[PDB]
Amino acid sequence: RSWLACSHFCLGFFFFIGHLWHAGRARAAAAGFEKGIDRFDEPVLSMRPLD
Amino acid sequence: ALLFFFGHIWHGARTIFRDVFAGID
Amino acid sequence: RASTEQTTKRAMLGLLAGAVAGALLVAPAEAIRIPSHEFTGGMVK
Amino acid sequence: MEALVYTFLLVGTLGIIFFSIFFRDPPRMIK
Amino acid sequence: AVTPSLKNFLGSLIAGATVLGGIALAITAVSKFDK
Amino acid sequence: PVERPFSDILTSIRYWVIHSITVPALFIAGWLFVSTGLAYDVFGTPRPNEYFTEDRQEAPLITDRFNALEQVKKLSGN
Amino acid sequence: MARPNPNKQVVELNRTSLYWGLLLIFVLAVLFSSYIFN
Amino acid sequence: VYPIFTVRWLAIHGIAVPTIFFLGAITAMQFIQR
Amino acid sequence: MLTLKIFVYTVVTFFVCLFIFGFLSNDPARNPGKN
Amino acid sequence: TIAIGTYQEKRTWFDDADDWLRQDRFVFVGWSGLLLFPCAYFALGGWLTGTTFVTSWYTHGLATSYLEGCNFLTAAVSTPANSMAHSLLFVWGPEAQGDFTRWCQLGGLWAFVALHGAFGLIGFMLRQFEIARSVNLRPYNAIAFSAPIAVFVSVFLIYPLGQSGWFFAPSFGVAAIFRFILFFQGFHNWTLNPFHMMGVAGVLGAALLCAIHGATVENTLFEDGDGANTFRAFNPTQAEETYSMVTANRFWSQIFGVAFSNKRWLHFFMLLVPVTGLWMSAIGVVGLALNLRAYDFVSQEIRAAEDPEFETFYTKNILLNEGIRAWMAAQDQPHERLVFPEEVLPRGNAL
Amino acid sequence: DKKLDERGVIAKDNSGRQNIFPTSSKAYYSSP
Amino acid sequence: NSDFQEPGLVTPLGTLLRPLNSEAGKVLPGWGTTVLMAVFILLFAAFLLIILEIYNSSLILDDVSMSWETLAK
Amino acid sequence: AGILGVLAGLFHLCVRPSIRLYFGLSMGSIETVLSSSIAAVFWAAFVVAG
Amino acid sequence: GLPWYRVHTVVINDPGRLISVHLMHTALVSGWAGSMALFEISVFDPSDPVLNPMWRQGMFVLPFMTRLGITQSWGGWTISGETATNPGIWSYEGVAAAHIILSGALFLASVWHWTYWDLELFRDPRTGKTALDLPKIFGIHLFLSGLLCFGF
Amino acid sequence: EVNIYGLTATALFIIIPTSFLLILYVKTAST
Amino acid sequence: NSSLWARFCEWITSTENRLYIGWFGVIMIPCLLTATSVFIIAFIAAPPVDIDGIREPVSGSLLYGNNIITGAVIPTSNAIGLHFYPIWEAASLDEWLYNGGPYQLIVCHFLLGVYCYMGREWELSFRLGMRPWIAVAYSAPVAAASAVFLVYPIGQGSFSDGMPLGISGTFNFMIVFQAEHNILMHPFHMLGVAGVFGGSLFSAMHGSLVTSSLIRYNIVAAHGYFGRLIFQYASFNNSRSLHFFLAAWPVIGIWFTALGLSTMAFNLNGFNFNQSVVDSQGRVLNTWADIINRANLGMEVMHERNAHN
Ligand code: CLA
Ligand code: CLA
Ligand code: CLA
Ligand code: CLA
Ligand SMILES: C=Cc1c(C)c2cc3nc(c4c5[nH]c(cc6nc(cc1[nH]2)C(C)=C6CC)c(C)c5C(=O)[C@@H]4C(=O)OC)[C@@H](CCC(=O)OC/C=C(\C)CCC[C@H](C)CCC[C@H](C)CCCC(C)C)[C@@H]3C
Ligand SMILES: CC(C)=CCC/C(C)=C/CC/C(C)=C/CC/C(C)=C/CC/C(C)=C/CC/C(C)=C/CC/C(C)=C/CC/C(C)=C/CC/C(C)=C/CC1=CC(=O)C(C)=C(C)C1=O
Ligand SMILES: CCCCCCCCCCCCCCCC(=O)OC[C@H](COP(=O)(O)OC[C@@H](O)CO)OC(=O)CCCCCCCCCCCCCCC
Ligand SMILES: CC1=C(/C=C/C(C)=C/C=C/C(C)=C/C=C/C=C(C)/C=C/C=C(C)/C=C/C2=C(C)CCCC2(C)C)C(C)(C)CCC1
Ligand SMILES: CC1=C(/C=C/C(C)=C/C=C/C(C)=C/C=C/C=C(C)/C=C/C=C(C)/C=C/C2=C(C)CCCC2(C)C)C(C)(C)CCC1
Ligand SMILES: [Fe+2]
Repeated sequence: RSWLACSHFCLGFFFFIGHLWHAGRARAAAAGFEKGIDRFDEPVLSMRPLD
Repeated sequence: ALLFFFGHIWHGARTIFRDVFAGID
Repeated sequence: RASTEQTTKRAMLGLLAGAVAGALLVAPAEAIRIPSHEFTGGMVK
Repeated sequence: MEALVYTFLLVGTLGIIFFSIFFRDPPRMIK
Repeated sequence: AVTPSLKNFLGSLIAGATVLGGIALAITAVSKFDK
Repeated sequence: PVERPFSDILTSIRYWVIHSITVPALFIAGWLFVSTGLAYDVFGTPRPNEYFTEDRQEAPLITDRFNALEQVKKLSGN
Repeated sequence: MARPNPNKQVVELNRTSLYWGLLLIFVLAVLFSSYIFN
Repeated sequence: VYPIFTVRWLAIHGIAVPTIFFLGAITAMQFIQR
Repeated sequence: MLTLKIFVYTVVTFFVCLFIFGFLSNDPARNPGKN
Repeated sequence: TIAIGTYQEKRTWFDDADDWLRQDRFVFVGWSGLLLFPCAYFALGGWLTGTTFVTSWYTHGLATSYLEGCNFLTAAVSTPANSMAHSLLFVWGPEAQGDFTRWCQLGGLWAFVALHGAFGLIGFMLRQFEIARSVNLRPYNAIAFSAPIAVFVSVFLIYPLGQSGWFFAPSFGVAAIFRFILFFQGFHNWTLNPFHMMGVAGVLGAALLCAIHGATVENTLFEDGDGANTFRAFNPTQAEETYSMVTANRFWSQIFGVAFSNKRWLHFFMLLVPVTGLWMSAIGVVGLALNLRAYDFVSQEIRAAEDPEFETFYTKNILLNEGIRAWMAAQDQPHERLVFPEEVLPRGNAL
Repeated sequence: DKKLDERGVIAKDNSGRQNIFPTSSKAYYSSP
Repeated sequence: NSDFQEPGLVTPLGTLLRPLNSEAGKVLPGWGTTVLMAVFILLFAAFLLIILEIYNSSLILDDVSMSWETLAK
Repeated sequence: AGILGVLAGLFHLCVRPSIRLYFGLSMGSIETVLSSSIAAVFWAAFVVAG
Repeated sequence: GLPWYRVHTVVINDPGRLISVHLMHTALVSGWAGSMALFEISVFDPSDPVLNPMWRQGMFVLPFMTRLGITQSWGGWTISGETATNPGIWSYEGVAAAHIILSGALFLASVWHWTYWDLELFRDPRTGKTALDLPKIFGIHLFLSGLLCFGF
Repeated sequence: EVNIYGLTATALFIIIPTSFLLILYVKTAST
Repeated sequence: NSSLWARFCEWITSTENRLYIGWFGVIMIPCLLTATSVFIIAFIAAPPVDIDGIREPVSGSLLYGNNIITGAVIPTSNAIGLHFYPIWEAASLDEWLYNGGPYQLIVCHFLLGVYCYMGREWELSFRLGMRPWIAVAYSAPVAAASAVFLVYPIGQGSFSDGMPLGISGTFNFMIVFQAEHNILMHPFHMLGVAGVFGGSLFSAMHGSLVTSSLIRYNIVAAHGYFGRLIFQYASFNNSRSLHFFLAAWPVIGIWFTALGLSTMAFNLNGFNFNQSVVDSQGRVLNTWADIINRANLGMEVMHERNAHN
């Protein structure tokens, strides 16, 4: 029981981390900025300052 | 004594590297 | 009493150890050194 | 008396944190 | 009198002098060879 | 004058000829150093049947600085 | 009263430095008050 | 490119030779009935 | 205390429903990229 | 007048030696090398030899060696016996009398490794200075290393010097260092010292800064590469920085409340936190060297003694320290010749 | 920014902050 | 500036001590007397080692007893 | 020590530093003397504490 | 606009202000010595010299005065537990007062040297710029220190 | 009123640095 | 477009707020505010809590004779175990205080708040065009807190084994945990220590090199220093690979130490080398592991009460 519990808790934690990673990447890629900021139209530069 | 060891290190570094710290020739 | 009980495994392990060590020591040193030639070969100090 | 001193120190730290968050000097140096 | 510990300490001084001289001679010989 | 690359030595024949015959010598030297029991004598490590002496049945204690040599000689059983 | 000294600069402390100093002193007081009072 | 017995040679060997010797010693230690 | 339990349940349900309907209100379409 | 510049005189042996030392090869020797490479080398060698052949049977009553059947975690180079209070344990000294085997048995290998390692640390710091001077850079790495060298000096030389001898210095091993840690917890209440608290804050904050900076830099990168992998979209000869400082500043100003706006200040903060933490830890251990420990909280002790029906976590920690000391002293300090009967050993059910 | 002046003050050193450095005196042999 | 912004104040003690702070920057050619400095540094290191070992009981001499008991002479 | 000091002082009044030492230790700057003095008081502090 | 930690570097060139600053530091340390002497003398309890010595009462600067020959006091007592009849000029109180007077004199000298910072003594004859002949200054100071050590 | 000297130490340590920093900030802000 | 719901959504998701809220925000903010309010109130004026469930309360509030170092919020009574213990399920408010409910309240709300904080990090990164992997970096401290506060009590079987919300409480938790499981010899805690120390090392050294390089070159000039200082030429020549390594070292270390804590919760253990060296005749030769075991045994004997009235 100890072996099963430890192993599967570790696997579940790592797979939750994997969900975080892949969900973030998928949403970013769908948005169109999975490779980085454009450097020509930074969205931050198009916002009011002193957030 | 330990604090002054650190002080010695810092001041010796700022002596030997005077030109670099001052950004001159 | 303490004394080794294996007779001929020493040579068999030593041959493999030397053969592996030669390559494993030459290769990473090459990989690290080539950039050292590149850096100290015209833009140094 | 000690409890009052501890509470005052903690409240002061929280107030400093709040002021730093909200009343900071604007970062126009790079923005 | 020259106690054994004093003799050993003097021998240590001699040995350390020998080591420093060895390092100095090594650097001197190689530097002269290369320049 | 340029400190030859490692690739050149890797393909060299003299380097391999020397090392394939010299490295096993060192490995066998270490094996014999441990096997023949010279390590125990050189470094003073007691053998598994010498930890407890006939007269002593507990861990040794030096309890002496300027005569520590004789103390260790007696405690080790030599 | 002899001649103005050319080596006369002025210390300057922006707001971030003020906040850092206040936080440092207050946090050190928090850490060490229990020990000072025993 | 030709000369040997350089600083690199000494640096490599000083840490290589004892390493092989100690690996042999430890491998011998492994086979002790104790 | 039934009143406290009911109040806490109401608050939690309100917040959770707000959250769920927030992420259902076409979240992926509100980003600074155009795609 | 007869003026002069720099290097307008005849050459000397020093010039040839300096030219040879400061060449461009795989390993930069420099002058500091003459102090660093030998010393450090021996240190490592010592430790390895120490962890492979020699034994601590006659010093601690322990068996710590691969030849005696120990792991990598349990092997160590144990400190000399408490009888050799502060003797430097030269091979030629009055203790070893020139005998190498008895020198190893007496524990002199620990002193060998410690002293040669201290001088190796000095040589490494001088090497950092020399490299920085050779490449015309400010030597902040020298200060960043002034931190660990201070920690080492404190723990491994000032603590044993203030105590009864080298016996209580850390022994070079994994389980040995764990024993050192538990010994401090039991005997000094080192966790309750404000200076270890400052050091813990410094170290954990340094880890936090490292992680946050890496994540922020890797997640505000500029898209200057067609491929889906962003590592090849960069070369060392770039003009502009590879990450958007404005975006990172806004992100960490809207998530956390405050954010950096200056690369120099950010990286100097990263340099500053660990150095300050470790220096505070060093000061605390210097205090401990004289048994000036933060242990009492006298008011709590008085209140606990007055009425048994008053228990705080501090009192439980004090009881745990009592247990640690009582159950460890029997074997951790063999020179005391302590025989605690089971009756007097502290126990929880006796409270 | 160079020319730290005879007083050693540099308006913006490599750190970007004002600082003051000692004025090293050059060496001669005899002098007048 | 002219003469570093006009000459400084003159005092009798200033004129008396002026010679001691006039030849600033004067140096000898070559290495001068650095070898003597090295010799004296080595001798001083030996002296420090001797006293350290005497005070560390790593060098026992006949005359010295190295304990509080020497306070009774 | 006293006597030696005197003698040493005399030497340092009558013998100028070598140019190589003058530039190596930057004897023209007032900060090198500060570093050396900090080191000296550092050493004295350990000696007296011990 | 110097930072708070680079402030005193404003004295890194002109020797007169450096002398004034060093005089102020010397005055502060001497005043501390005198003040601690007075405080400990006020707190010291000399009745019992066997079971209540200096080191048991937390005295810090008193033992350093006693180590060199200061024993008596103007209160009539002695560090020995006996009683002093002619304490003389050199007692604990006398030493403390002397240190305080020296602190004040050094303070006045410091303010003077701060006011009259520009002195011809600090300008070398050639190049007419501020400079200190550090090797010769060190020679003079070492000569004086050795003389005082030998005298002591 | 317990540990009067401790209270005095804490008050001074909180006041003197705080007053110094505030005075410096006010002095520089006039620029 | 002008609907009230649309305006509320726009305000919640607006990037013009001084502090971004988002939907993770609307969830967390009440949670963390409740947690901090209850934590402050209990830390200042909470009555003693019966941690062990043997009618021997432990005081942890400032009013009840404590200071900042020794104060804490005591975990729930061992009698409750893992049972859900809100205010409305206790017989009376005094009993709720006595058993230790505020700890459960604070820990639950805090865990939810930190999870939603991890969510809103990603949410703002998405609304700003940033890449989304800062939540992955933050998952390490979140994982460690989750372990210490929820997974250890789950495996052990009671909330009384969770870390007290205090300083001396934290030290007591560590000492007991070492006594019971021998954490120091577990490889995962070793990896965590390596991660923390290496993160400190890399932060200090990266700061040193960058500060040195930054003049009035950021990677091509400083790399000459590091390439020869400790060898390793062309080890990290990219400003991107280096920063990814910085991000990866401590995060992985803390992930491993959190997993180790959870496994110890389900109680495998750290290593155990007790009596691992024996001479001929079978006598036991002590190693440093044996001394560590003696310290652990002393700690354990002090931790257990057994005799409880
Ligand atoms: C069925 C599940 C699944 C699937 C199909 C994928 C598929 C993919 N992933 Mg994802 N991923 C998953 C689970 C999954 N992953 C989980 C659970 C995690 C959390 C760790 C990740 C984390 C992750 C990252 C961070 C990245 C990917 C990437 C990728 C892509 C390339 C594969 C790769 O990494 O190269 C082959 C993989 C390797 C060479 C790595 C082998 C060495 C591993 C790390 C150690 C070996 C296992 C070890 C013994 C166990 C230690 C833990 C133990 C205690 C259990 C591919 C689309 C990469 C990509 O390009 O994204 C688009 C990328 O950057 N994934
Ligand atoms: C002989 C001793 C000596 C002397 C003359 C100097 C002189 C100097 N140092 Mg050095 N230093 C010393 C010892 C000394 N230092 C030691 C022991 C250390 C180790 C901690 C340092 C570390 C150090 C650093 C890191 C730096 C200097 C700098 C400076 C210059 C500006 C002074 C300053 O910091 O602003 C004035 C500072 C303040 C007004 C702040 C004071 C607040 C302190 C921290 C707390 C209060 C102290 C307390 C009242 C008195 C303590 C007494 C104790 C010493 C016994 C100046 C040339 C700076 C410089 O020019 O470099 C660019 C600089 O960056 N020093
Ligand atoms: C630069 C490299 C270096 C450095 C810094 C050290 C430093 C040290 N070693 Mg290591 N060692 C080295 C190289 C080095 N060693 C090498 C290459 C070897 C192999 C041969 C060793 C082998 C070794 C062993 C086996 C031992 C040490 C020990 C020591 C320590 C004692 C030092 C001592 O008393 O020596 C002597 C120091 C001097 C002689 C100082 C120089 C003084 C000169 C000679 C003055 C001469 C002037 C004049 C003629 C003297 C007049 C007096 C009288 C003759 C009239 C010290 C930490 C010992 C130790 O403490 O271990 C625990 C020890 O046991 N070392
Ligand atoms: C959250 C938990 C935590 C954390 C983060 C820390 C953090 C720290 N503790 Mg610990 N501690 C804790 C809990 C904790 N403590 C508890 C609960 C106890 C029980 C009381 C202790 C007991 C304790 C003791 C007893 C000591 C510390 C010390 C320290 C500091 C270590 C500094 C350092 O790197 O030294 C290690 C680094 C060095 C010694 C520098 C030497 C590095 C050399 C030059 C490298 C050698 C080259 C090498 C061969 C290269 C190989 C590399 C290879 C490994 C990859 C640091 C502030 C130590 C300290 O700093 O005190 C001053 C110390 O002595 N702590
Ligand atoms: C576990 C703690 C720890 C270790 C092991 C460590 C190790 C190292 N850091 C170095 C550097 C640094 N560390 C730095 C900051 C920090 N370093 C820290 C913590 C550590 N740093 C912390 C907390 C900080 C923040 C202040 C900086 C800023 C630097 C560097 O610049 C330098 C570097 O370039 O890193 C890449 C290297 C120094 C090489 C050396 O020893 O020179 C050669 C000298 C030698 C070998 C003599 C040492 C001999 C020792 C004392 C004797 C014992 C040796 C045995 C193997 C001991 C084994 C002990 C057992 C318990 C295993 C080395 C890789
Ligand atoms: C009733 C109540 C209130 C209860 C309270 C009870 C209680 C327990 C009180 C707490 C007591 C308390 C305060 C204890 C702590 C005391 C303590 C030990 C103090 C240590 C003090 C000290 C001097 C230590 C020395 C070491 C030291 C200096 C450590 C500093 C630690 C530190 C501040 C670390 C940094 C932390 C941090 C969160 C940094 C994040 C920075 C950040 C936002 C960067 C983001 C960022 C990254 C980029 O990469 C870029 C590019 C940009 C742009 C950018 O922005
Ligand atoms: C000249 C040295 C050449 C290298 C010798 C071999 C080195 C390897 C030694 C391995 C251990 C073997 C036992 C040797 C030890 C040994 O057998 O010593 C014995 C020797 C003489 O002692 P005796 O045996 O005569 O004493 C017997 C009785 O009379 C004792 O009371 O001691 C010495 O004279 C000093 C020797 C130093 C040898 C170490 C050399 C390094 C010295 C430190 C260098 C410092 C440099 C500082 C630079 C700043
Ligand atoms: C004697 C002596 C000396 C010297 C010494 C020396 C110098 C030494 C050296 C030494 C050395 C130099 C050693 C080395 C060693 C090494 C080793 C011992 C290694 C090991 C390794 C291992 C064990 C590995 C493992 C692994 C890997 C990494 C791969 C695969 C995986 C594994 C994990 C398996 C003198 C005379 C001065 C003095 C006295 C003492
Ligand atoms: C806290 C502490 C510290 C420090 C401290 C200090 C640094 C102090 C100082 C103090 C001081 C520094 C003091 C001083 C005092 C002074 C005085 C008290 C003076 C007086 C004077 C007078 C009284 C005068 C008078 C006069 C004059 C002016 C001259 C003329 C005549 C007459 C007489 C009028 C530390 C951090 C280490 C830590 C521990 C503790
Ligand atoms: Fe960076």
